[PDB]
Amino acid sequence: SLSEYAFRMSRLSARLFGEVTRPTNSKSMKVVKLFSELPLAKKKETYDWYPNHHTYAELMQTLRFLGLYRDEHQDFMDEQKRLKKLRGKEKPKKGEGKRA
Amino acid sequence: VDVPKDLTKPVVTISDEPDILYKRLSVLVKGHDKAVLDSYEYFAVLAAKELGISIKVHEPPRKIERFTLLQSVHIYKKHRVQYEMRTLYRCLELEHLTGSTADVYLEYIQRNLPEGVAMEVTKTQLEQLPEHIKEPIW
Amino acid sequence: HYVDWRMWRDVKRRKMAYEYADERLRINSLRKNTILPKILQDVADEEIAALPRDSCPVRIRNRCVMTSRPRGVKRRWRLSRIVFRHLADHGQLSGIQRATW
Amino acid sequence: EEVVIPKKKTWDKVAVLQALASTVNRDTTAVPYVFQDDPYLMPASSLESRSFLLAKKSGENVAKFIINSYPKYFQKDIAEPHIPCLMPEYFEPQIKDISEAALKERIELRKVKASVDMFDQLLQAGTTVSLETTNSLLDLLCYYGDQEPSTDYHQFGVTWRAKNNAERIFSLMPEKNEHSY
Amino acid sequence: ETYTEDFIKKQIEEFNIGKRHLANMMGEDPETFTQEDIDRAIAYLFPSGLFEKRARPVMKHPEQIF
Amino acid sequence: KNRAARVRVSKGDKPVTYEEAHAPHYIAHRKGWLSLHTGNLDGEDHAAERTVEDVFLRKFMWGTFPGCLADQLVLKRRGNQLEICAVVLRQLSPHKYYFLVGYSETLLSYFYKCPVRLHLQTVPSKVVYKYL
Amino acid sequence: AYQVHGLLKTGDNWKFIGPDQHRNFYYSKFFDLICLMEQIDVTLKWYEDLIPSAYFPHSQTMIHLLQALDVANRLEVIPKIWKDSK
Amino acid sequence: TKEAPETDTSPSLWDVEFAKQLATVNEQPLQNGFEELIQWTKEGKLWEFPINNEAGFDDDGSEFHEHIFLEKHLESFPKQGPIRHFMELVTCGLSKNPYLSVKQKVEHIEWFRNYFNEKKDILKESNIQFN
Amino acid sequence: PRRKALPPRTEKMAVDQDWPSVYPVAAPFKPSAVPLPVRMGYPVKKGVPMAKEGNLELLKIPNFLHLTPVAIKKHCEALKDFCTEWPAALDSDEKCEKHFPIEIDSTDYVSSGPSVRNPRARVVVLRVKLSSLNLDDHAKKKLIKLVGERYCKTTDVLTIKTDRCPLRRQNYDYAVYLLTVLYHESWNTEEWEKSK
Ligand SMILES: [Mg+2]
Repeated sequence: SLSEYAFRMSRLSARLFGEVTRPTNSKSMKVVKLFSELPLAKKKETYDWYPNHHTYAELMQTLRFLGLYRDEHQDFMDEQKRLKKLRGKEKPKKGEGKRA
Repeated sequence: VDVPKDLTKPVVTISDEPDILYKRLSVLVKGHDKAVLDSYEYFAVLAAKELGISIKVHEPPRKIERFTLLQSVHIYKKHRVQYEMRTLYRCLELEHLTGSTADVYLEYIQRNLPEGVAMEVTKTQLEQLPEHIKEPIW
Repeated sequence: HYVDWRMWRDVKRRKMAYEYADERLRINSLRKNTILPKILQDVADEEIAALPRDSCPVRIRNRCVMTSRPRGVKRRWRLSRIVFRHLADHGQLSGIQRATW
Repeated sequence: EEVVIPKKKTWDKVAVLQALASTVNRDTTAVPYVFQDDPYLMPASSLESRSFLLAKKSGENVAKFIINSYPKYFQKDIAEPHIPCLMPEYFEPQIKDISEAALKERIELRKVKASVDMFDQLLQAGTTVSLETTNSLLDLLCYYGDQEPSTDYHQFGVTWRAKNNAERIFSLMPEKNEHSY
Repeated sequence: ETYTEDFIKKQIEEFNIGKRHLANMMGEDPETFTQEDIDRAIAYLFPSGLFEKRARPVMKHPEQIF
Repeated sequence: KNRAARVRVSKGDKPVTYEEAHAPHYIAHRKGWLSLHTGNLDGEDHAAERTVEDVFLRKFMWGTFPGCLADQLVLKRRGNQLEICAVVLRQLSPHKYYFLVGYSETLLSYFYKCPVRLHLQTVPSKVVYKYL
Repeated sequence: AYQVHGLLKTGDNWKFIGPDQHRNFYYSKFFDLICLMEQIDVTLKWYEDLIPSAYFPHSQTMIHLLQALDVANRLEVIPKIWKDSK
Repeated sequence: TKEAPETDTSPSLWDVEFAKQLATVNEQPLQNGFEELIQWTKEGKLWEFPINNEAGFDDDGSEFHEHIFLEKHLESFPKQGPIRHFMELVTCGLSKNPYLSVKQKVEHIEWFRNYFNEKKDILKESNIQFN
Repeated sequence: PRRKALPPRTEKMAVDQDWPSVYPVAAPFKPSAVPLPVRMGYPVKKGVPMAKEGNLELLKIPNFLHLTPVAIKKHCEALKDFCTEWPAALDSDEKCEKHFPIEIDSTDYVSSGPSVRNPRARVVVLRVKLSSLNLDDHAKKKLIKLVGERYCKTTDVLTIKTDRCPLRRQNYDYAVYLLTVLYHESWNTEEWEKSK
C-alpha cells in the first residue's frame, strides 16, 4: 500500500519520465514492451541470417565462365561428368525417359 | 639534396564559438594480445606527453570466455573440445582536455589502432546549468 | 544455390516472417491486453490465425549458414560445431584458441 | 578566476592526415608507391614502370566491366556510412515514355543514338521541345561530332562529314538562340 | 643443418649492420645500444602475445642463436 | 587419436610449412591467427558477418591466383580497411600479377563496400619448415 | 635549372610535372645537365635521390654519368655504375 | 566582372568537359600511404576520424520531442475509454523505441486509427463510441 | 630466361636514414624493406627461428614500424597546431565542478568492419549534484522523491541516463529537458502535497 501523497508523487514522476500513468496490470504492459523494441523477425540477425547464397554462387559462376576464377571443385565434377558420359551413364532427358 | 620547399601546412581555422571541456576522457582498449596492447600503450602515452595531456594507465582485469563443443561428428558424447576467447584491457585515463585537443588526439590514436583491437571512449564533458534552471517559474 | 531444400525453406520463412512482422505486431498488441473488449480481441485472434503459416516467426530455424545443420550451431557465428571447429582449428577465427586451465 | 574558455579550432576531414604527411619526405630506396614493393614485382626499367601500371589499370577495367555488366552481384550495401562510389553504374535510360524529362536522361547519359531516335519520334508527335532542352541536345551532338563515345565493350584524315545529322537538326530547329550558333 | 664459418660471419655482419639500423629507428645512440635495448625495441616494434617466448620475434647475436 | 588440422608424419619426405606443421593446440602458443578483427572480442558485434567474408576471400584468392599462393592469407581489418597479405610464388609474369592485384582489389571493394588492399610477397619456392 | 627545379618543389607545384613521358623527359634532361656542369660529389647526391625514386634512367643517361665520373677522375665508382645499369 | 551572373542557367557539356581536363592537369599517381588515405577520405571510401557511430545518420532531422511526445497523433481517437487506455500504451511503448523513425511510429498509430475505424460496429455493440 | 628478383632494398639503405620515410603509415611487414635480421618461429630441434623472408609469423604481427619514437615526436609536433589550451582557471576538480556543475557522459565505439554503426553510442548520461542547483528545502525534497534511485544520497549526485531516442543528439536534448522540468516541478507546490 502507498499513501496518497506517495501515490500522487509516483504518478507525477511517471508523467515526467514518460512511463505509463494509468494503472495497468502486468498483462497489458506487454503492449508497451511489444512496441518498445523491434519484432524478432525484423531484427537483422534474423532476416539477414544467411549469406546470400544466390549471389555467391552466381557471381563465382560467371567469374569462372569469364576465365577469371578457377573452380577446382567444378573442374573435378565436370571431369567425372565427362567420364560417366563416355561410360554411357548420362542423365536421361527429362520426360522423354525410358518410362512413359 | 632534393628536399622539398615551402611545406604547405593544413588550414586550422580558429573559430569564434567556445570549445568543449572534458573533465576526463577514459579510453579503454580491448585486444587478444597483451604485447600489442603494450605497444599501443607506449604509443598513446607518448603521444599524450608530446601534446601536453595528463594521462594515467591501468590494466582492468581480463575476461576469458570459454565454451565446450563435441569433438566427434556423430556420437562419443564424453569427448569435447573446449575453446576460449581472451579479452585483455588497458584503460588510458586522460584528464583536463579541450574539445579540440581531444579531437586531434583521439583521431590520431584511433587511426593507429592496430588490427584486432577495439576501443571504447568515454567522454565526460563539463557543462553549466541550462538557462531555464537558473530561477523557478513560480 | 542454398545448401539444400531445408535451408531454402528457411530462407523463405525468414523472408515472409519479415514481410508480415509489422502486421503481426499490430494484431498481437490488440489481443495482448485486458483493456480492449473481448469481442474485438476475438476478431484479432481470427485475423492473426489467418496470416500465412510461414510468417510465424517460431518456424524460423537457426541452421548452419555453411552446411545447413539444424542443431549444434553457435549463434555468434551462425555455424555448426563441425564447421566452427574446422575454421577455429586452422587458425582462421580471430582471437579464438583452444582453452586450457 | 573567470573561466578563460578558449575557442574551437576547426579543420577539414583530411587536415590531420595532411599534417602527418608533412612529416615524411619521399623514400629514395623505394620505387614509386603505386607499384608493389617486392624484389620480384618492383619495376626494373622504364618500360616495366609503364607496363606494370597498365596491367594494374587493365585489371581494374575488367573489374569495372564485370561490376557494371552484372550489377545484381554488387547491389548489397553493407557500408555505414553509405559509399556512393562503390556501387554499380547504370548507363541505359530507364524511362521509355516520350516526355521532356525522358529527353534529359538521354542527354545526361550522353546517348547520342537514343536521343536522336527519340527526338525524331518526339518531333513527329508534334510536341513542343524547350529551347534549353534543344540547346543541350545540340551540345552533345556537336561536342562529339555525331560519334558515339565508346566505353567498355558491347587520327589521320578529316573526320567531319558534310552530310551529318547535326547540320540537319539546326534546319529543323525552329528557334536558334545565341548558344545555338 | 650446415652453417659454414663463412656463413656465420655473414650473419654477424648483418647483425652489426642491423643493430645500427635498430638504434637509428629507436632514436638512440648506435654506440651504446645494448642487447637489452635490442630486445626492448624488437618487442615493441613486433608485438606478439604468443605464450611461448621461443616462438616470438628475436634479433640476437648469431653466436647466441646458431 | 586427434585429427583436426594435423599433418601426419609420413616418411621424412613431406615438405610442410610452419603453419601446417602446428596443431590447433599451438594457435596462441607458437603461431598466430590468420585473421585479425574485433568481432570475437568481448562486447563486440558482427563476428558472423566477418567470418563469412573471410571464408569467401580465402576461396576467392585461391581460385583467382591459381597455383600462385605459397601459404595462407593473412587477413587484417583496421576500421573501414581490409588488408589481404598473400605470399605468392615467382612463376607468373609480373604483368599478370599486376592485372590480378588491380582486378581483385577493385572487384572486392565493390563487393564488400570497403577499401580493400592486397599486399603480395613473392618467394622463390614454398618455405619449408620441416620435412615430415 | 636549380631555379626551375626549385620552383617545382615549392608547395604543391610538383603536381604540374605531367604524365610519365613529361616526367622522364624532365628528369632525364635535368640530370644530364647535372652530370655535366656539377661537382661530382653533388652529382652523386642527385643520382641517389632521383633514381629510381623518381625516374627510371635511359641507356644514355648512364653514359653521361660515366663521362662525368671520368672528367672527375673518379673511376672507383664505375663498378657500382655497372650494377645499377643491370 | 559582370555584375549579375546567369545563376539560373546551368553549366553545359562544354563547361563540365573543361572542368574534367582542368583536373587532369594536377592528377599524379599517389605518392605514399598518406595520400591514399587522403584520396579515400575525399572519395568517401574511408571512415572519418575520430569516428562518430552515427556518421551518415541524421534520423530525418527529427528532434527529441517528436519521438517522445506522440499524443498529438492521438487526436482522432476517443478522448476517454478503453481505446484511449490502449493507444496510450502503444504510444508509451513507441515513445521508448530507439529503433524506429518518427515516420514508422506514426504508421503504427495510423494503423490502429484505420483499424478501429473499421470495427465501429464491434466497438458500438460494446458501447465504445469511436468518433 | 626467367625473371630474376632484384636484391632487397635494405642493402641500399643507409644506417642513418630517417626510418619514418620508409614506413610512413601502417603497412604490413615487408622483409625486403626492413633492414633488421629479425627471426621468428619456434625452432626445430638444433635449428634457428626462421628468416624474415616468407615468414608468415612475422606477417601476422600488427607491427609498430610506422610508429617509432622518432616518428611519434615528429608527428605530434605537426599536431600541436590543432589543439587548444585547457582553461588554467579550472585547475582542480573542485574548480571544475564549481564553474561547471553538470557533467555529460557519452561513449564512442571504435570497431573494425564495413559499418560504423553501434547502437551503444546513442546513450547519454547526465550527472549533477543537487547542491549546485537553486533548491530550497521544499524543492530539494520533492526532487529527490521524483527521481527515485537516480539520486545517490551518499554523493548527492543526480544521474539522468537517456537512451529512448535514435541519436545521441536527441538523447542529450532529452536529458537536459528532464533536468529542466524536474527542476521546475520540484519548485511547484501542488495542493495534494499537503497530504504528506
Ligand atoms: Mg580424445
